[PDB]
Amino acid sequence: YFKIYSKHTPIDLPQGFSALEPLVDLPIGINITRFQTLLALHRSY
Amino acid sequence: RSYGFRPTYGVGHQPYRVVVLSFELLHAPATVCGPKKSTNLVKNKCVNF
Repeated sequence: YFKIYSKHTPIDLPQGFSALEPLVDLPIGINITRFQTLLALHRSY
Repeated sequence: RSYGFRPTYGVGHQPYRVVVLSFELLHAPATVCGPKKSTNLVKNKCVNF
């Protein structure tokens, strides 16, 4: 059963308080053991 | 081989379209659930919701 959350705020992590909210609906059987970040650039590789 | 489908054929040799719906119930969570509903927003009276 999937899980992902997000929240956006106008400020590093400050000393304030805010809560993350569940964002999608994705129930799929995976032994998820991977994580990859995808950036963006203009050098066009 | 190929079929000689023609209008002059009888009822046993004419083209018949056949579909088969096979249901799968793997351990995976179910994602295709049939419909349901009724319609009363009854107030000022205790009912079963």
